[PDB]
Amino acid sequence: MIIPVRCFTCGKIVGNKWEAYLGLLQAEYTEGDALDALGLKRYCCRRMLLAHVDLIEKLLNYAP
Amino acid sequence: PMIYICGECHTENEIKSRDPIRCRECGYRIMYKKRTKRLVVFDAR
Amino acid sequence: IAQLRPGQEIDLLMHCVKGIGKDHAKFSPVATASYRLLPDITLLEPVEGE
Amino acid sequence: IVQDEILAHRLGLIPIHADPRLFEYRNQGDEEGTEIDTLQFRLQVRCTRN
Amino acid sequence: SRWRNLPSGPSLKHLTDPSYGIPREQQKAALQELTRAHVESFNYAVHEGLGLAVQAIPPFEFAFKDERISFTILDAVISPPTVPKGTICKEANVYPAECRGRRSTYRGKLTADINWAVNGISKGIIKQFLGYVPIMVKSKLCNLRNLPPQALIEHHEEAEEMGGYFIINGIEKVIRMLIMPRRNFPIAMIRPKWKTRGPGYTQYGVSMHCVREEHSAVNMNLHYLENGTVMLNFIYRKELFFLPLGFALKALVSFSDYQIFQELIKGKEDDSFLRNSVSQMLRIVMEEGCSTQKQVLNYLGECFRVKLNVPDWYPNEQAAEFLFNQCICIHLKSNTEKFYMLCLMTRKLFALAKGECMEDNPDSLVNQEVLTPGQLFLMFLKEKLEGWLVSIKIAFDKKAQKTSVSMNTDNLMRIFTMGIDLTKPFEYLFATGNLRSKTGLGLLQDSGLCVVADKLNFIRYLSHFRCVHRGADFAKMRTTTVRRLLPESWGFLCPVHTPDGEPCGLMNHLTAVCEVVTQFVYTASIPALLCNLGVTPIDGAPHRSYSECYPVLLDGVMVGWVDKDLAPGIADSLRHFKVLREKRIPPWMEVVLIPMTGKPSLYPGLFLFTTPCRLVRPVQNLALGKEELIGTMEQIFMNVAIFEDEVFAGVTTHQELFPHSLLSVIANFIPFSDHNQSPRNMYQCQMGKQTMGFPLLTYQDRSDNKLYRLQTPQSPLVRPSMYDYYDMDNYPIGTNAIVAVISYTGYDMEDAMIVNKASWERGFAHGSVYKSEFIDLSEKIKQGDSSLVFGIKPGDPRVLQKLDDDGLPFIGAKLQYGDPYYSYLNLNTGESFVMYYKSKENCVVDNIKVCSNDTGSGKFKCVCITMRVPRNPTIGDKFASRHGQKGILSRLWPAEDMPFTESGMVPDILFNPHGFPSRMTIGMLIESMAGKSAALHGLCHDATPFIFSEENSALEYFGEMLKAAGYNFYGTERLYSGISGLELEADIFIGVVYYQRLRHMVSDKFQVRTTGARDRVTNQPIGGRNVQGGIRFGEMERDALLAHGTSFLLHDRLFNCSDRSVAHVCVKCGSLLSPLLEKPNRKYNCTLCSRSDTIDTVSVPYVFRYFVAELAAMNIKVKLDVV
RNA sequence: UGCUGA
DNA sequence: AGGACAGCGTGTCAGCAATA
Ligand SMILES: [Zn+2]
Ligand SMILES: [Zn+2]
Ligand SMILES: [Zn+2]
Repeated sequence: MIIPVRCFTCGKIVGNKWEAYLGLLQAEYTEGDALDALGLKRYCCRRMLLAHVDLIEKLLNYAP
Repeated sequence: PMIYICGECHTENEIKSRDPIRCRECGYRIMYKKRTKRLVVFDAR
Repeated sequence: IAQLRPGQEIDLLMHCVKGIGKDHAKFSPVATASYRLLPDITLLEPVEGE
Repeated sequence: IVQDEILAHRLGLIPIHADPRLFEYRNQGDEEGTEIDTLQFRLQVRCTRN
Repeated sequence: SRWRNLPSGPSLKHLTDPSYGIPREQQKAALQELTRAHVESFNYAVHEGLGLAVQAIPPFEFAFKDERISFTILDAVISPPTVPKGTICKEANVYPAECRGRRSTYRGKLTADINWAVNGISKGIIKQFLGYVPIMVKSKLCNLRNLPPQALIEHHEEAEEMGGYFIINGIEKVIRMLIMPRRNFPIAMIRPKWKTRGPGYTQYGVSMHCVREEHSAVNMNLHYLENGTVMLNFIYRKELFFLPLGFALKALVSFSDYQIFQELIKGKEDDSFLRNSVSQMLRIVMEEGCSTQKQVLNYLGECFRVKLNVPDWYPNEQAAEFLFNQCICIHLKSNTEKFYMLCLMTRKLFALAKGECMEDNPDSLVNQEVLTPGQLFLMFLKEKLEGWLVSIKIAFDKKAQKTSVSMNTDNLMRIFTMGIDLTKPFEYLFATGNLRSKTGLGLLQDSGLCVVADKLNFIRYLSHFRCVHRGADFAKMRTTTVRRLLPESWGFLCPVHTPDGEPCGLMNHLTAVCEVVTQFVYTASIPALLCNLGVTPIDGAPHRSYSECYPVLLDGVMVGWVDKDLAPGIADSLRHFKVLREKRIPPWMEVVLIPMTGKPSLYPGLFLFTTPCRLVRPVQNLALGKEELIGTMEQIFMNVAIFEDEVFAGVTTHQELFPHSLLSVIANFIPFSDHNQSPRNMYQCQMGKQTMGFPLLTYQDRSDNKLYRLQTPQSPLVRPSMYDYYDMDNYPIGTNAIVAVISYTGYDMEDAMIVNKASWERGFAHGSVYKSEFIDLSEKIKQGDSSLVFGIKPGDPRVLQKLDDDGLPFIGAKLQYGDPYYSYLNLNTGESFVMYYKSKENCVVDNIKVCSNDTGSGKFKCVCITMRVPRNPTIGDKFASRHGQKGILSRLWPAEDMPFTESGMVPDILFNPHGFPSRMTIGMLIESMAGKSAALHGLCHDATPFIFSEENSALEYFGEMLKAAGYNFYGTERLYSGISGLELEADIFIGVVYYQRLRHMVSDKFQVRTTGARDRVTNQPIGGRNVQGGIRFGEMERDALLAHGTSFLLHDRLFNCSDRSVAHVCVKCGSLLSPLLEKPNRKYNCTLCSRSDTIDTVSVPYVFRYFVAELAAMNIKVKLDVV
């Protein structure tokens, strides 16, 4: 639904790299370069953003 | 002051005993109760 | 923390207590604290020529 | 749209910058809490069209 | 086409796109073509097929007084749903969003205009209102048709929905394609139970299933009798009637016995048992009394008049026509064509009897077709319209039989007197599923016709519109031969997608490329084209010997006898027309040419089907490259390569579109299904439909019963490309987890799995359930005063602060067992009833819908409360991978006791490595490496089956990917022990795999009973789980308890924990019934013998007493010897 | 009666 | 007395909806 606040395996905080991730992808950067530029070194964190599906943007479209 | 939001009009209707359950400004027949400010306690675990 | 649309509201009070990362991970103070033994590499023979 | 229990969970996993060495553990059943063992924060936000 | 723009490898840059949430301009179009067979069938059934159905509808003439009245139905029209009468306001339309909030049927109005005449000169056209027929969602008689995704969101709909279902009481019944034998094609069968039909019948016969314009079906069997004679069995109204052939052939055609005989001996004009048996059919039963067409019709009329229930003023010759029109060969209008078709079915029984032809297996898809939702709907509509006519005129004939002259004053008051019928009958077929009909509709099944469509996941829902049920009766059979997965269902049914228990082999699913035909065409210029091509009409001059000629058939109608050296060219020419869309050949005609040799192969001949219910599938037509469509029977006589370099010059007539065309939609979502053993991949298909996922986007609107939701789903980093064609990320199903294949705990053995505790506390696989309960309070009362208004009498100590003055919990409040839940108020008396919450689980009220009565006039009697129950992964919950590797959660291993890797990481799933050796799921070991490589490189690899060969391996590919990231080829990273702190001697295999969470939780399957509802009849624990619920001991278990010789344990358990009673006996006379208690000392006295001191107590069960009572209920006596 | 679990 | 035949039979294990 919404970005998890902390990576499940480690506990690293990834809930503040969602908008930065989206901004570096709009600038032309690959998902690899983008996840690198955010400080997500170990692949447990990289999967937390790489495979996130933002469904809070589709629920926030039906009437109040 | 029990408020109910319409199904697609979203007008606040206050209903009581002995009166029908239609909505004003439209005629729909489904109305959702409203959330008031009441205190509830949740644990962060 | 969340996302809102016009007319939507959040209102709450949070209480923070002390605790150790043993009874819940939220209280844990480190991303990771692991360690690794220092590797050792030895060339038994002089490698050369591509 | 975010539930109450899910909001409480998400709020538990947010790290606070208070140093835990100036505080103390809440005694069992100390629901109220005092300056000695608790910190309180408030989130009150409403979304409106500009 | 329609399979172009299919993704070549999956992508991940669609999520993280600046336009993710913007509703799109038009709907998806690949998801739409899934329920297309359910909607395009109904579209015909309700507009173009309804006119045809009413057109048959013989005018219902009957006698009133001394008068004969005729009633015909000129048109019938079904209208979109709408507010009942005008008694409502501001919007005539009615959208399916409601009737899900309220619990009601989306039903449109069916009205016809009857025309009643008295001898045909006095007539008036009245327009009666027949009733209400349910409507499909996007079906052209629905209000959500032609709405873009953005306008489909302002009505509360899915923005990606394809309806193809009905809403009967807000439950979304999903009537599914049943399997029928075939239509308008004679199937020669060898069934040994046929010789019991009479004295001299054999186990040979050709069956035909006839359907006329999708409104009528009938089954006729031509049986061979040992004498060489053929009989005809027809069924009218569920009764089987046997007519010798010859009676039928002479009636249908005014031809001599010579041209007729010359017809049934067309290809075997040298055989002499046949020539002799044909003559016996014509003479033995027809020169016995009837030799002109009329006398045959007259004799046939008299015998059958009683059971065809014909009009009394009908000549017998007219009653015969009624039988031929309504019972034999419904499909053909002519009687001359009906003769030629009965003659080819006989010419075929003679070949099956003489072993010149092979029996057609009824269980091969070659000789099978599907029953769509529109065929069932119209075939029920037509029958109910006929029944309505019959009932209105029953009322007519029964009321007065009185001087209709002035009775034309109440004619409408008469028709309305029985027009009160057609509504409830229709809802039974949809709400219950079983069929109550005078004729079973030529179906063979009367239950399970419609089923609940449940949105547990979007992979459970999408599989209800691609299911095909062999039949509900085959679930009860000793022999298992309709469960064989024959090689003729290649490309039409998925090998893997079948339920894996009692429904195995019986409930199949269509492949992704397969499709049902639903269009109806003219097919009138085809018989005139076939003659230009080289066919010679049935009338004559074949130009050869009738044995070197193929019998041409086109939809039940025998065009006739294409020469044997012109049949191949004709079939190829017809196939080229359909491919290039020339002539008017439908793009989907099946040109079949079953060759003839001297061997007992299937009966020869050129068939040409174009009917609206066959399955077809696309294949790249080589030599034209034009994407032909082939059918189940046309596919058996053609070579279809799969991969290129498998195409040859003479061989390989066609080629398949994609290599994975054979697999279903769900079986195309399993990653690397090629490297797992098959019982596993079939298991994956049944476990992906029980997964807790994201079921839909519109909460607050559904008011279902249960609805499982996963909080934070992710999209697989390794997934087949088809996962991206039908965007399945609009609805995700699981989460990516770092799995290590290690034996470390002692709690992960024998199918159990370990979950890190910090991963579980950081939100791994959290979930919820939505229990919506519809409280309609018209219960607790009957038609009296309104005892029903939600409400609180002021100050009730019972609801002091749990309700909010309308007897409904607060939105957001937490509910626990014993909490107030609602409060009605009988308005007249003025008394409230708190109605407490009794579930032994904690939830939070999240919404409450107040519903009206459909005329906007309801009075606070019905409500719908939705509770939210948090269901996070506990111990005892079932998890699964995408490869059939299910397993409960046995431990939550502390995060500091987990084996950490040299990179600092720590797995969050521990999977014992012993599930691989016996289950051979090598696809999990490849998914781990593919997902680790994906997470490392930010990529997204595809797990499409059949993309990686022996030369290009998957392990080579993904090990190179890993070694290019600094990890090691074989996917093993070396861990440390989180308990001893030492580097384990073995390097562990770790990776990223996609886990689903199953819907079966220990919280829903746990029971403890001590004492509780004792069943009154037997004084035993009640059972179930909702009450205390006991555990039946059983006859199998007492045997084991006495093997151990523990008699007292078996005594204590049964007697003391079950029915232990303390009855009294007349010790002298040994009767349980005899002892008696005085009305209030209360000393027992025997009724049979007046002795009061004989009575003494004996320990006995209640079922023992119940059995003594039951035996007395028959005059039997149980005399028991007391000691 | 349609489902589901071993 | 050679049959013809009509006639009974069973069928592991617990849950839920829902409705007769
Ligand atoms: Zn991490
Ligand atoms: Zn309104
Ligand atoms: Zn006695």
